[PDB]
Amino acid sequence: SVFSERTEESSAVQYFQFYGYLSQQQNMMQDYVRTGTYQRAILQNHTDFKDKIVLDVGCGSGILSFFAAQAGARKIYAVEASTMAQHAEVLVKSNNLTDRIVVIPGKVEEVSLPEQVDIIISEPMGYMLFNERMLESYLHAKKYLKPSGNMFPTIGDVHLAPFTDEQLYMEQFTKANFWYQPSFHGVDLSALRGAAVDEYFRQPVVDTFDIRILMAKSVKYTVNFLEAKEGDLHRIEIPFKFHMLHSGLVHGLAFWFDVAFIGSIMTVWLSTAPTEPLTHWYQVRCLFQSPLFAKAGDTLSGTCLLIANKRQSYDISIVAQVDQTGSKSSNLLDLKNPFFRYT
Amino acid sequence: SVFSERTEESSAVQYFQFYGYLSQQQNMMQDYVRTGTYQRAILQNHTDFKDKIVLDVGCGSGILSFFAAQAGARKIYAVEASTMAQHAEVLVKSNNLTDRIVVIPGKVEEVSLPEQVDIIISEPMGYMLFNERMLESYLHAKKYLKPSGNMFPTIGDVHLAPFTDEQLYMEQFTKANFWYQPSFHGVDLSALRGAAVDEYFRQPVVDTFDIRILMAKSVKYTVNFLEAKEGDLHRIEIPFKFHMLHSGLVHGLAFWFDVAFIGSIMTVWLSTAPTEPLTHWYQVRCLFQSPLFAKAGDTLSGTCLLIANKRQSYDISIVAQVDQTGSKSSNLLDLKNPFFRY
Amino acid sequence: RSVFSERTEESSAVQYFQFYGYLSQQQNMMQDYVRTGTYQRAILQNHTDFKDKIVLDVGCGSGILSFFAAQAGARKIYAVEASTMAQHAEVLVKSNNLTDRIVVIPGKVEEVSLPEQVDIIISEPMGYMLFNERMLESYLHAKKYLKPSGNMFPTIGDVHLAPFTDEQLYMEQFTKANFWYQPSFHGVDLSALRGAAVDEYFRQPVVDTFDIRILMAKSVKYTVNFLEAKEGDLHRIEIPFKFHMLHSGLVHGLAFWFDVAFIGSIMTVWLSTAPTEPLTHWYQVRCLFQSPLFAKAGDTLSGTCLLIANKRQSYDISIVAQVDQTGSKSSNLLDLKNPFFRY
Amino acid sequence: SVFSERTEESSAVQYFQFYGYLSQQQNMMQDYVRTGTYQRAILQNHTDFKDKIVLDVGCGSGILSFFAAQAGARKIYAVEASTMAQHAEVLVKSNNLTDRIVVIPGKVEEVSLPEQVDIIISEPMGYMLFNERMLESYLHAKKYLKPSGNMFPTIGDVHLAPFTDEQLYMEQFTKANFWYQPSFHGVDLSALRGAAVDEYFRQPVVDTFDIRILMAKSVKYTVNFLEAKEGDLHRIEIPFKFHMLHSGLVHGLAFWFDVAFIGSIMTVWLSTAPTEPLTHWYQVRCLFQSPLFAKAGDTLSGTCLLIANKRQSYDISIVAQVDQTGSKSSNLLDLKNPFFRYT
Amino acid sequence: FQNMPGAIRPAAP
Amino acid sequence: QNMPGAIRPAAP
Amino acid sequence: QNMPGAIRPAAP
Amino acid sequence: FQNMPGAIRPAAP
Ligand SMILES: *CCC[C@H]1O[C@@H](n2cnc3c(N)ncnc32)[C@H](O)[C@@H]1O
Ligand SMILES: *CCC[C@H]1O[C@@H](n2cnc3c(N)ncnc32)[C@H](O)[C@@H]1O
Ligand SMILES: *CCC[C@H]1O[C@@H](n2cnc3c(N)ncnc32)[C@H](O)[C@@H]1O
Ligand SMILES: *CCC[C@H]1O[C@@H](n2cnc3c(N)ncnc32)[C@H](O)[C@@H]1O
Repeated sequence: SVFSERTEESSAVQYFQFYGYLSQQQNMMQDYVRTGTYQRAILQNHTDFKDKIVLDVGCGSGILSFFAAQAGARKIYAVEASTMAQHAEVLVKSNNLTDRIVVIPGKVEEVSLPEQVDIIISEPMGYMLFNERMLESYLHAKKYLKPSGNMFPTIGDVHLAPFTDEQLYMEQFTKANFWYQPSFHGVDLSALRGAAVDEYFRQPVVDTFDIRILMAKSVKYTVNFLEAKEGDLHRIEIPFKFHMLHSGLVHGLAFWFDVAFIGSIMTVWLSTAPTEPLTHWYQVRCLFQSPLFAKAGDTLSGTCLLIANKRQSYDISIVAQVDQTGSKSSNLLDLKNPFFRYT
Repeated sequence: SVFSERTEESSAVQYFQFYGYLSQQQNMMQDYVRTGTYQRAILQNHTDFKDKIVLDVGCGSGILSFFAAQAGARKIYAVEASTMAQHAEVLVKSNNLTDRIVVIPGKVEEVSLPEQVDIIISEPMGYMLFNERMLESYLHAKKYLKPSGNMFPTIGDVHLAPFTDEQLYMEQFTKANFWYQPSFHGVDLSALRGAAVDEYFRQPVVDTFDIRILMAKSVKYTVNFLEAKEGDLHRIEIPFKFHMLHSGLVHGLAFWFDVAFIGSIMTVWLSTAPTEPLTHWYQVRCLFQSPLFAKAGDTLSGTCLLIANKRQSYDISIVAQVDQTGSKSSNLLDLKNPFFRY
Repeated sequence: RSVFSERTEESSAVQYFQFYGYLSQQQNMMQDYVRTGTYQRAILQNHTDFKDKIVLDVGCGSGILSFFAAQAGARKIYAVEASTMAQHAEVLVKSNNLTDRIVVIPGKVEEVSLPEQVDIIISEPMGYMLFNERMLESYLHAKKYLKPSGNMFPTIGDVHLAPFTDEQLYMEQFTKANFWYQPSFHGVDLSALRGAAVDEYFRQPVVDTFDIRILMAKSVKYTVNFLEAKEGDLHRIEIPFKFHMLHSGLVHGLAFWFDVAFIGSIMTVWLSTAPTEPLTHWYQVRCLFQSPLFAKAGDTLSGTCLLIANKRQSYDISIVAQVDQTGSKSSNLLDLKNPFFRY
Repeated sequence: SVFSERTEESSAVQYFQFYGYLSQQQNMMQDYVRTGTYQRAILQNHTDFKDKIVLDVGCGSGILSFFAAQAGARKIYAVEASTMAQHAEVLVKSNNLTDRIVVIPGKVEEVSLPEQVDIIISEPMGYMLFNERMLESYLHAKKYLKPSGNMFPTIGDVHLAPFTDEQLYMEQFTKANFWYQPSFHGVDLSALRGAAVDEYFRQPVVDTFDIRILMAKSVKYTVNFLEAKEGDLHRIEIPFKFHMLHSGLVHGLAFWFDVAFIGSIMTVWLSTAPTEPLTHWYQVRCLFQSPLFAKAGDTLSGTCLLIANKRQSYDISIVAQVDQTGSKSSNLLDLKNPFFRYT
Repeated sequence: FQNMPGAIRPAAP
Repeated sequence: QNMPGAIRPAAP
Repeated sequence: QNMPGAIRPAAP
Repeated sequence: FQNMPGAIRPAAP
């Protein structure tokens, strides 16, 4: 299947094992921003659900399907590939909704759905939006969508902005300099110091930060879920040219994302920006290998190139340059294995 | 191979991916109790290494091989299955020890060695001692051990004692009670509270605690590495009969372990007991879903059954009973998926 | 057949009046200096409402309020008391040389015969949470003896309800119920009754005081005007509420207290049991939710408190509360007659 | 029935409502002295139960019946008059014991059993043993006992001893002296002081004490449940002739009780004595209206007369004199309404 | 005490 | 302190 | 520092 | 973090 062809089996085993835990459902459900916003988007656009056929891709415990039922949906197909599907079926029965919600265990790329649907709902966002490659499963489900059907969320914006964080940058060398000693219990560790450094710089940093470290307005890369094909997410090239609002050393790029639920009655926004209340997605920062000095009014231009891999994630290639000085840096990071730095 | 037959492929990928990270070598190396105690056992038993042939099973960055080299070994075969073997080879060259340390990349169950060895060294202890199923690899390596060859560590002691900790119990119970809500955003979750309690209490709790929570003297279960066979660790049965020293609620059993390096000059002990300085193994506690009330002088009897699984860990079965009242508790725990509380 | 016996199980009435036959219980109420001092203030500062007037004292106990009416210059005071405390009141009337002004009439006010209509009725008809004891109905029933121009002391009653957060109280009760979760109590599985035990414990309203900082929204007020109300008005008391949450957090229940006002000709005097005021022997009353509701500041918590009078001289309490923004709903039923005295 | 002819309906209603609470089952069950000893008495005499027919009188939640089953009983009839019978039925089902335990809701004086039994088990002890008059129901149940049958408990001992407690005695006048003031808010209360004193002295005191307050060896009054008849408990005369071990003022008599389970294998004792671990029965002290001075070696003779009443308790009449001096004191107490003094 | 069925008014503080 | 209706004392 | 199987971060 | 799959050795203290 499409999912098997793009995913190493060992990554998939561990991925769905994670999502088999009720504690992980609980983690996401207790994110009031996440859960409350989805609920508001669905209920405030009840006309998009009233008497409609709905597909819920990756339903977990089924909360979004219950929200679609609260909004008057006629029939809701909930697809979930982890063992959480069995727990969802328990919730459907205990909530007396077996007539309206059908739980279908399995991957959306492999299950058979008997009907075309009026609207697809899902929470396919990983950290930095694209991790997990669940957006491609969400887009793949459009084979079940009627023409002129809708998608909730309807669009995803990923935002990129340059940041300055001297302490974060220097922390990488303080940790790697553990290896720069000539007699650790009589052993010279120095020869591995460079490898230690490279290892830390390949890790994106998942945590939050003060918005005052941002040095330019973000650049936005929009994915329109109604228009896009899943092939669009295999290679994502995000050009940027930041107009620097502050002067100082740029140590890397900071990432967050928004999604919009574009309903017939209103549009509702779920945001993970650092200007908004913190969510379980936090934000993500990728360091440059070397900082770039940029005066306010200079332009920082480059590309962030996301290349999907068979570990349900992306390799991140960042190149950046201060146009007015020609100073360049880059880095190559493994999104699958970030450093969770939040305290 | 023996390793392949007993291990899910996807568990091994993730397992050895973890050990390929230099930051994880740093993590264990910076445990000074751990590294310093290993160095002391080897150097103070330098006679067990002087001009000896050595096998280092799971050498990581090779630190134990360097200790064997400092203690006078003639040749050390350092076997490591993760990509860390490449970094160990770098360190051997930079420390000018190529004539004495030979890194053999691979699984100890699969590689060939040129000759039998006088002594095997390794750090096979996971948390609760048995996690990782590395003790079996360690014992498997005895096929390369000469008759009357030694092993460092030589024996491993598991200790289990009943504990009382209302706070820990109610912390985990509260988490599970999320699934007791009848109207979470209007949705009845209570049908899953049973399953939630099961899931949360399958998780051993890795952290440290004050010794004052122990309600009886520990029972010891010993694995003699010089004698044990691989198959002795597939199904480990640990009976216990605690004599309760204090009255109160028994919320579970606490676990720790000591290993001894029984060398020719002295025995050196590496302990993870809550009475000793803290290590990166901490201690491990297994909770009962409902605690048992016991009076001082009562006996708590039962069996802890460790059954090895294909994910390089153990399914833990604990059955416990207050003999005087017949109050029983049974729990199944997934050693692979703990809750790191520290 | 008397109005009292028609609405009261005799078994309840025997126990009820036995309690009030004890001098130790009169001392308990009399030593509440806020209670006794406020009643005396309300009567003496409105002495013109009593000077040369005919007074009815309903449920006079040992007679203290009748003595206050006498100090204010009442011409005649009929003091009705159904417990054996009436005989002790007679002793105090004689030893205080007030036989010419205070006439004790033993019995229930629904059953005695008063010699004449009165200018003013005084009473202490307030139980905990105001409504317990159903003495308010006896107070209103006594208006058959009140002149058209008459007054009531107290004149009105205000019940306040506000949502509260108190994790400690909630877990204290839930911990007791959890005894019945044990699967092997002396080898016996009790867990089949855990549901019944939770229901039983959370059926008890909690009588104690608390810090006002546990209140999460301004209180709602329900007013009973004793001059206007009729007995039958108190058979079914419906208190809708719509709280505007001032703080985020878990709503563990509703907290109750009451004020009464003595609306005299000279001034109005208030007797408050509010948690912002000095503590009385009524304390305050909290009704817990079996599962607390999560609410954000700015959300609205709406529902109704329904009190159904029962034959045990108390009310069956039904509380239904809903977080409007999320549809998180909690329904509870409490037995006001059998509270947990926690203080 | 025998029960209704000796019990006022209002007493019975409140009595069985108290026992309808799971919280009150739990209160007794958590008394480990009480529950553990019953389990030890039954299990250590397993041959009195193996393959036998048992009757459990006043079984509450049924725990004694589950102990009889643990001991191997073939058929247990468990009789309980409160609504707790419904919960016992749930427990019998959930413990998969419906084949062996049959719950019979009702008063043991009114139900029908299908056959005679080999042994009766019960907890008929109230505080001071005799409160609740449940011993009569236990003795009444012997109409279902086979000629050779046994009873668990088999006998009960009540112990009486004189005590000195100057502070407990003076406490009564401190409390009553509330009424001895000439102007409580302008009212002379002093005429009720004597009645208040009488009220306090009529209350048995339920709490524990140091055994050093006892001034003579205890006298023992024994009820043999195998031989006694219901009527023997309507009038209980306990003569005493204490030989004083210490000189001092005797302020009253202290009461406690032991029961013995006399089995084929061994006798097990459940003691509420002040020399033993405290139980929920505590101990019971009855004050004298006036203390009696006794020298060590003097004799304190008298009688404690317990007269059963229709409130499922006893009127207590105690008369005592110091033989060497003629100094005499008495008291009349209402066992149904004790003062709980334990803190 | 969890249940005082006969206590009509709470004990004063 | 008084225990009106409490047939058995609260356990200790 | 290395949390290989944590797909979603733990909520704050 | 309630579930740290892949963390084989606990983080040092
Ligand atoms: C962040 C949301 C993850 C959520 O979706 C499920 N999931 C992931 N990939 C899936 C495919 N291909 N089909 C069905 N469900 C799928 C995860 O298991 C989790 O519940
Ligand atoms: C606790 C440290 C274990 C250590 O040993 C390595 N390891 C694990 N399993 C192995 C087999 N079968 N052969 C060789 N090395 C092996 C881990 O990678 C880690 O470094
Ligand atoms: C809160 C104090 C109430 C007080 O009034 C007496 N009482 C209660 N109900 C009564 C009726 N129906 N008639 C007369 N007195 C009545 C209580 O005994 C108590 O003293
Ligand atoms: C001390 C506990 C008494 C226990 O027995 C029940 N009870 C009391 N009187 C009873 C009669 N006559 N028949 C059956 N059960 C009876 C109490 O309800 C309590 O459970």
